[PDB]
Amino acid sequence: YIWPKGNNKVRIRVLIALGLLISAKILNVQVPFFFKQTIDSMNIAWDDPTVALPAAIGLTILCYGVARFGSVLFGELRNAVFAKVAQNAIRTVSLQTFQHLMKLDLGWHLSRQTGGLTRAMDRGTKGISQVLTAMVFHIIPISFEISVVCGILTYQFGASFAAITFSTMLLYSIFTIKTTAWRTHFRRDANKADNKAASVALDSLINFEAVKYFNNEKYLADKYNGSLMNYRDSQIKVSQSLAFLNSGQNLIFTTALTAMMYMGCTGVIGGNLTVGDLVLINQLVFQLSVPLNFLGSVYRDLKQSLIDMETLFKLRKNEVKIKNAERPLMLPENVPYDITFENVTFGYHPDRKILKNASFTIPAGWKTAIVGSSGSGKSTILKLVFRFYDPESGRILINGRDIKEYDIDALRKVIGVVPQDTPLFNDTIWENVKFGRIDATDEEVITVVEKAQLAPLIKKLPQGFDTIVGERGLMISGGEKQRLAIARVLLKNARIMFFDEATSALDTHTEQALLRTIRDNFTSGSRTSVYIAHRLRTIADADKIIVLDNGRVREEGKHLELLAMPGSLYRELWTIQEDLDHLENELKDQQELWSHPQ
Amino acid sequence: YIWPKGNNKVRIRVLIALGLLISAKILNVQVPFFFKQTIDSMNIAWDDPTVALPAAIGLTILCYGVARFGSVLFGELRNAVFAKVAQNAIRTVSLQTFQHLMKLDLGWHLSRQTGGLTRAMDRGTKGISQVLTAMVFHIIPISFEISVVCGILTYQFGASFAAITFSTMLLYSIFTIKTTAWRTHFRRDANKADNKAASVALDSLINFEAVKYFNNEKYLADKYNGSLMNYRDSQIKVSQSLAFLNSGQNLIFTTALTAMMYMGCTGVIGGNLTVGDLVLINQLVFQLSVPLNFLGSVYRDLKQSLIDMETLFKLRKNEVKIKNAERPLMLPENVPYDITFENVTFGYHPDRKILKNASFTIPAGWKTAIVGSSGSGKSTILKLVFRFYDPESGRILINGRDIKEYDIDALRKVIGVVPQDTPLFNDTIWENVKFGRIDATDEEVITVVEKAQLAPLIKKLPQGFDTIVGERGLMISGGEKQRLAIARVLLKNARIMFFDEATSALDTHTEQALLRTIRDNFTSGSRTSVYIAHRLRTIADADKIIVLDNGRVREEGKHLELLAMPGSLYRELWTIQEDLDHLENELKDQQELWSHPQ
Ligand SMILES: N[C@@H](CCC(=O)N[C@@H](CS)C(=O)NCC(=O)O)C(=O)O
Repeated sequence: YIWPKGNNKVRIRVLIALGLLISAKILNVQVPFFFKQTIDSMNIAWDDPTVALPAAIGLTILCYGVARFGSVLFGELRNAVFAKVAQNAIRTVSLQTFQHLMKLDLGWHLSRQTGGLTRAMDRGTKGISQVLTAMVFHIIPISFEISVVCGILTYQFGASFAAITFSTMLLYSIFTIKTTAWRTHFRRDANKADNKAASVALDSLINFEAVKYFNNEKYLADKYNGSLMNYRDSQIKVSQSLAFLNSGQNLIFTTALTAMMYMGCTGVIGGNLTVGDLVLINQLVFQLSVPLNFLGSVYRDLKQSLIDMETLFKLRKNEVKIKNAERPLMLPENVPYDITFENVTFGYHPDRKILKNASFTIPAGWKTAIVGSSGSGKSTILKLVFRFYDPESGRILINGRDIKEYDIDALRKVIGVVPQDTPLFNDTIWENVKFGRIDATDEEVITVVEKAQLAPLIKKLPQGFDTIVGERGLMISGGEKQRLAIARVLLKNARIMFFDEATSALDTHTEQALLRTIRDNFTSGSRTSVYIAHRLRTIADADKIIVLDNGRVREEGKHLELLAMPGSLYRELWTIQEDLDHLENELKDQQELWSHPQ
Repeated sequence: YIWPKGNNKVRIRVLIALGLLISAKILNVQVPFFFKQTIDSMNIAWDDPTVALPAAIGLTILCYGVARFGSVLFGELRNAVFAKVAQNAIRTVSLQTFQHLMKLDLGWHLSRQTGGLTRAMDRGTKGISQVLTAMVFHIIPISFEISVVCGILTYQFGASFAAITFSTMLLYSIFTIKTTAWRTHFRRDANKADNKAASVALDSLINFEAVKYFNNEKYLADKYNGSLMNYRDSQIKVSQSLAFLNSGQNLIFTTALTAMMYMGCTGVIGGNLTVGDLVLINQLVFQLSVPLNFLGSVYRDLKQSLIDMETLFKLRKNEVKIKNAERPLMLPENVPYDITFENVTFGYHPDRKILKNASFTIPAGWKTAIVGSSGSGKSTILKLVFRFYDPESGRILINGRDIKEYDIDALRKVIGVVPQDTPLFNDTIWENVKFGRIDATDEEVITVVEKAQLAPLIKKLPQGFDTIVGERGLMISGGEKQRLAIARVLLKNARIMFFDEATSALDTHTEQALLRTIRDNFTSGSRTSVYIAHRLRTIADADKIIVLDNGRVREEGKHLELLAMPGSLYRELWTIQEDLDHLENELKDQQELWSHPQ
């Protein structure tokens, strides 16, 4: 577990904290001596009431202060150092988890709830500032000080005292915890009712019409008042239990202290103890009560943080499935790449075979389209080319070589993707376009936004390039979004290009515009382009069309040749698809007639 | 004016805490006397060291305990009593806020963001338990004790002491706040960056594919590390400045205390002051340090909670626009209700009129339907009849009386609504059906669930009637929901009945089933039914059809007679509606073909 330190001088700082820790408590126990000695050093003659104060004691009362102040300053300095340790561990862990997170496989990321992960990794770091704080700011200081104090008690007043001091500390613990763990049975009940009343008031605000259309209002009001009164009663039991907790804690010390001052007064009669000795055993034992109040909030905290920190550790336990083998190839530099599928059988889970023994070629320089109705399996080409997944049977070759043997990072570099639904980042657009390639000159970025015909957006946008998009920002049209994606893939300048269903922008008028801006930028310039559509009309000018059916390659040719082929599937698809376009275009037209008055 | 006093004898409870407060600092200040007395009364002979302890002082050390414990015990009790005051005010405010909110008009409820209201009142109560605690648990107790201690000092030790005690108090405050206000610019910066890292890591996990489809990864890891180091470097400055604060605060009391032991020891030379008196001025002035360390978390809270208490109060400021006049009519008793529109002009925002000078009669007992294409203004009939809004020009009468003169509750009680989208409540269905009329017998609720043909749903449902429906529960189909809304209006048994676009259940077979269930329960039984439809096909059996266009009543008659009327608008609407239904029926057929892998 743990092990934030390995080979460095951060442990230098760690010793320093401990020195400042030890040396802050020494200065603390030293304070009451200076109070006792100063008391005794005044229990004398003074029949000349005009004498100045002996410096011999003037010094001793400075000592009091510069030991009182000394104790705190070294405790603060202990803290300020160790934070430079703590904040360092969190920064280092939060990154290595993130970094290892993306080295993880796609199948993994898809099962995992992204929020279950964002919490797990955040609440993972909280559980470190919870557990390193528990030790260094509380337990170790309270361990040393209690050790030292009972030590001195044995030594200077007798184990008679030390016995009851340490005993009281233990009684304090095994009352604080046995009460505190008990008293969560209220907060977990208070914020319960708080939520009950929270939900009643919310329905009553959303469904405002619904309560209006009926009687009620009063029904929901004293339904609220019901939940409100449950919560009042519950919070009342919290404030009350707290009183009991604080009174029980004080009664422990007050008697512990009171009974000792008795014990001290016998030693003043027995002549063994001075009068300062009374102040000493009082103020000595009292100085332990202060930090003892904190270490009662914890216990559960230490329980919850023990696991919440492991769950964050457990993440990096996860194994990487898709890795490049030993002696991995980079390979070809300046040739156009072709793609071939040899008997590829693949799906997610052996129950679902999606690609059933698929074989075909995607030649270099060409525009190849891959079409098929619902269930075809075109839906999984790119993912296999990008080795996101690996095929269960059969293999996939680029330029005669299996891509398994290629360097998995090298491969992915030459492939550009315009995805069906583009992601935006909570950032500037100018930072979203630049996402294509980081080292882009400002000039490159403008041209690419120009080439894509994204200009009208930034002009229409008041805050221009600096406008914030993302879920937490300004939302833009699908068209402007897909336009941005074209922009990105222009910057990346890949050799192989995928357009995975690029134009399911649910507006035909907008699809037209996008398909043109694409036919301008990606025309046969020794880029090998794969188009994956289900609207064949948008890929009719392809150099090769591969049509899949229930996971297997049925036909394979050009548009005009596939259409003319007797008994072709393409013609069935072209026909329904086209009959459909006329229909939903015709239906849109009539919705319009009914859309406005007459 | 949080008004802890009003008209009840809860102000008796209020005094007790204050009493418990007053009698708790007294028990506190006496503790150094009993410690002093015990010191002086032991500074004597004892030349017989076998004597038992004199009771005169055994009592003096008892007095110490039962004053130390008593002081706290009264402070705990002051708090547990006063919670029973605080918690009560929140409840009282939480209800009248809730109650008055529903007296507000639909337009108000529609503009205000509903979560903003839920935050406002949740954050509203925080600012009361914060300002009631700040007063009774801190400011007053520490003001009272400072006075008492400064009283004692001037009285028994001279203004010499009081001068520097009180000065230390001010020096303490007007440093802490002046420091704390400075040091907030770090937590407001740490959690700033923490949110930056938050969004980075989140974006890199949702758009995990995008970062994979591109270069980057490394780009995003050290975009995180930037924020991570922004946060680390920020969090240290939090710990560093905190150390300064606690050190700076400790310096203040340490010199103040030390300097007084000087000033005290000189009064021991002058024979004026005993040695216990050294303990006395120390511990008295020390016992003022304890609660002062908390009272530094405030000042800003006192500001933030002051406005968060004011915005929550600003709510009841809001004017109720739709209110009944003085001496409002209830009226007609056992007659069927009719509805008539006299020159009604209405819109939201006076510039954009929806209903333009509409006049028509909705005769009693009949089934009246109101149809029209978009812009018609049928879209706003119900809202006006329910006095949600009031017409700009013209009036609306039920049985000859302007509905403005009716008791707005009396009016709304006789109108039942089956809305286009029924709302669900987070509760059982049985409680959602019973919502129609609360005082319904359990049997009544059964007959209604039967009549509505809702029975099949509760049988199909796992936990039967007790099943939890709602957003944070189990969602049911539109058809089942509209089936439940029909149920509710049966329990209500209203005299006037509106079916606002009830069956735009985007599933036709389910529409047909519903219309049958409606036509069975609502047959002219001295109930006057108004249907607002846009598929005229569903209201052809009406007794009167009123057709609106661009806000004005164009034609008005029966189904067959309107159809036959030459140049009628109804035949035009009938025609578009007919073709439209025919198209989307054909389009349903064609999508199915492409929907399957054959
Ligand atoms: N001396 C106090 C510090 C009081 C204080 O201002 N604490 C900060 C920590 S930086 C805080 O967040 N207080 C609550 C707030 O101001 O919202 C303590 O350490 O217990």
